[PDB]
Amino acid sequence: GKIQDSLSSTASALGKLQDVVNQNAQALNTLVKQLSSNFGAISSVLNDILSRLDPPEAEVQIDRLITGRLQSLQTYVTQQLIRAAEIRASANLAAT
Amino acid sequence: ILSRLDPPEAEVQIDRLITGRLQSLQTYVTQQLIRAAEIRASANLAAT
Amino acid sequence: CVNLTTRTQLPPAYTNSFTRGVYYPDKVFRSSVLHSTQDLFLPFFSNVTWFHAIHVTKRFDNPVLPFNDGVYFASTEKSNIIRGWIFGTTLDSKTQSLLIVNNATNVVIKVCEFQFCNDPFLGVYYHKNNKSWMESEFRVYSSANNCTFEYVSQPFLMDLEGKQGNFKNLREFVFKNIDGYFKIYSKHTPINLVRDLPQGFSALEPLVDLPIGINITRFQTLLALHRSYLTPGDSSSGWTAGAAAYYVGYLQPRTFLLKYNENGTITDAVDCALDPLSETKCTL
Amino acid sequence: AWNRKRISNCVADYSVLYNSASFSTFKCYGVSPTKLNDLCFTNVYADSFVIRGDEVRQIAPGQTGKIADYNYKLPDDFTGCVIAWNSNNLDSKVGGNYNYLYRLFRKSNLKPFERDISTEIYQAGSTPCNGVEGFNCYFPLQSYGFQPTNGVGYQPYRVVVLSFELLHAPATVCGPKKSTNLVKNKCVNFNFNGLTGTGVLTESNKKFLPFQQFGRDIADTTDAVRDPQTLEILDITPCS
Amino acid sequence: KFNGLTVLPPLLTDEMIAQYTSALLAGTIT
Ligand SMILES: *[C@@H]1O[C@H](CO)[C@@H](O)[C@H](O)[C@H]1NC(C)=O
Ligand SMILES: *[C@@H]1O[C@H](CO)[C@@H](O)[C@H](O)[C@H]1NC(C)=O
Ligand SMILES: *[C@@H]1O[C@H](CO)[C@@H](O)[C@H](O)[C@H]1NC(C)=O
Repeated sequence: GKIQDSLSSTASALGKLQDVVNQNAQALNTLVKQLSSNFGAISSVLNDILSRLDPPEAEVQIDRLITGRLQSLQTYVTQQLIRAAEIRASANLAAT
Repeated sequence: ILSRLDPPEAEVQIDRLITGRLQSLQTYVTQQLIRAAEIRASANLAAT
Repeated sequence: CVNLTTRTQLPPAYTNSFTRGVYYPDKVFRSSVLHSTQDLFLPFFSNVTWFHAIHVTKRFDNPVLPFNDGVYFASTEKSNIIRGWIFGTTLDSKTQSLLIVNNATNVVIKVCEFQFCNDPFLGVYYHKNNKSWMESEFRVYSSANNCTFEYVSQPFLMDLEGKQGNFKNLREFVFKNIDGYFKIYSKHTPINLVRDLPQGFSALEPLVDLPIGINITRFQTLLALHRSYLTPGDSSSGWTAGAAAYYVGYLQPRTFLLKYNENGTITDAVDCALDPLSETKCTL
Repeated sequence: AWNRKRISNCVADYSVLYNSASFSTFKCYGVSPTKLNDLCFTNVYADSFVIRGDEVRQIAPGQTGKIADYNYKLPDDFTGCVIAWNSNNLDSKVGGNYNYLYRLFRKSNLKPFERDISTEIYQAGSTPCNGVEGFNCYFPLQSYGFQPTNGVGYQPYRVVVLSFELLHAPATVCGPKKSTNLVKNKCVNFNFNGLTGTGVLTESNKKFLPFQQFGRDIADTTDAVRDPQTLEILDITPCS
Repeated sequence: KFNGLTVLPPLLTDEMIAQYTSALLAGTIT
């Protein structure tokens, strides 16, 4: 009975679990936002850059974006793997 | 580098150093996490 | 130029204006999202220099005030006594300058090299033959040389009452100069019976944008002289202006976290820079 | 004291400028010259002045010249196109022309997109001139040498700088395109006043206040737009 | 489909997970 009361009265029980939920959500959100960042480019939106730049110039700016965007993706995947491995351990422990 | 160079043409060298240094941090930051994860398992094994 | 006599000299009254004149930073609409924009704002709980344009004895003052980025003007009027504004650098009729009238038609504006008098004003008289308030001396300026910009705003209406009373209404404006563009923001608040700026949150809505290159160091305000039969009957002493009140607060670059409602009205905002607490919110 | 004009609320075709090709130099930064029409922009500005051919290189982003660092300096983030072309015949007079002036000396570097209207003689260190203008004290003005006899290399060039900023407000500086009737509930490509995005278009419940022209979500991506001609508000979503 | 990032559905639904958990609990008591 007490446990039912404890669970309804606070979010602290799911804090250990919830921290994982929130932390994953925050990581995804940052990366998504990354899209907005220029990364040294003339403009953040990819289409806008292509529309106003001739192919050779557009080539360079595209490359810049990709390098900036490639790095962003790499961080996410690298970040995700570490978290995935951490979650995997819990599941084994979780499964245990 | 800043004293020697103006901002206008400054950026090409200022931009790069920044890119290179960012790399150092990411490697170090990524390295720390892997190391931290190893320690955490050890801590949890040690706690067990 | 014509002058005015018997003025009272006193130290400026001070009040604290808190969380007032937050103006939609730009054109975007957002719903239920918290956004941080690094756009000039009146600092919260910023010091505000109150002013008086009320005879209640022989008191009448409307002198030049220094102008920075934060030219926030918040007049409070009842019978509509404060009307216009003056902008410029030196008001020499040699440097390009700004100037307005608040007529029943429009907030009429010009950019023109106007030669202003030492004591400009708007004049209204109470005639016995017909009960209406007419302009008596519109000698605000001598002429104009070059005007690269002329302009008329949207139509609206004004009450123009000749009575005495508490200031039922409220008017706020934020004059700003950025990247070769002159801008203005406004709100009418029907606040009741508060001497100080009302506690609460209201957001100014941009009214007009003008592209101008004029550089203006300082600004002035326009008063409506309430000329009557009891007055001596001249431009130097014949006036019974009565009550008027306006407050000026400067604007400095600050970061505001602005809460956006579902509709998009900015219901609430917290200043991150103003307090140690506040700074945490921006990071958070 | 360069002349600046603000052009807005109208439709300009850049093909004639690009198309005419009567100008010696048409350098373009951040904008494809051929692709100019398709793109749409707000707050376009025009720069007017005449400098010699040798200094034409100096008037560019991140470059150094007496006039560039002392009279008119382009910003690093400039996204504008500057057009140059000789008018030797116009600048050749029997009497000679010398109403065109450039500053020699100034205490500090002129700021980007700013003009110094102050008239004064530059002063260096001690022995202040106070209008004396002898040795080591110099008057602000300096004239030119444009003459018909004078060589082409240093002959006058007429230089105009075109500068524009895009995606801030609804833009009326839009190009040539004949509009088309709006299409709804069907995945199709769309462009609104120089803004390009592709998604399903549907009548939007969201009510927009008069000043606003765009809507956004939590991720700061386009969520809603108003067709300028129609006055309606609509929601954009990825088709699939 | 929000902006090129897709959250795939879980292989096991929440309801299905509850049955497994319920089964283990049911098994333990009986
Ligand atoms: C405002 O000015 C008054 C002058 O009496 C002073 O007492 C007060 O400390 C000032 N406050 C701020 C925030 O400047
Ligand atoms: C603006 O006017 C002030 C008057 O004090 C002057 O000092 C300053 O140089 C002017 N600045 C510009 C950009 O016109
Ligand atoms: C906001 O939208 C709601 C919808 O229920 C409406 O009731 C309310 O009047 C609106 N307020 C404003 C200021 O738009």
